[PDB]
Amino acid sequence: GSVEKLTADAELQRLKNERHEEAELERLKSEY
Amino acid sequence: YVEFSEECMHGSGENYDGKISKTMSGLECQAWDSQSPHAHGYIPSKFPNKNLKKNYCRNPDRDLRPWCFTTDPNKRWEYCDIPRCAA
Repeated sequence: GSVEKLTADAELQRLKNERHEEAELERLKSEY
Repeated sequence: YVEFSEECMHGSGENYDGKISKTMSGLECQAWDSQSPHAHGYIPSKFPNKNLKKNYCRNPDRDLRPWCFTTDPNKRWEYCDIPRCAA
């Protein structure tokens, strides 16, 4: 459908979740 | 009387409409209306109701604490170390 789950709250969560993955990904990325 | 915005977290801190633009580490926050350096989907046009403004530490998505994007190329986002109020 659209590039959104048709609700801001869901997009909010998704982007938050995205960033949250980023943090864990960054944490995995950063050894030293 | 909202002139006194208060610099603690009330609720999730979504309603923190303070003008703190520096993060928990004191880094410079990236303006929500900017895509530099970090291209982000937090467009104030798509989340207008969240008062997503300037490079101020805001909480639109209901994170555990208000936060901000970092202007640091390495750091995508940063938390903002805001006090916590009882309510």
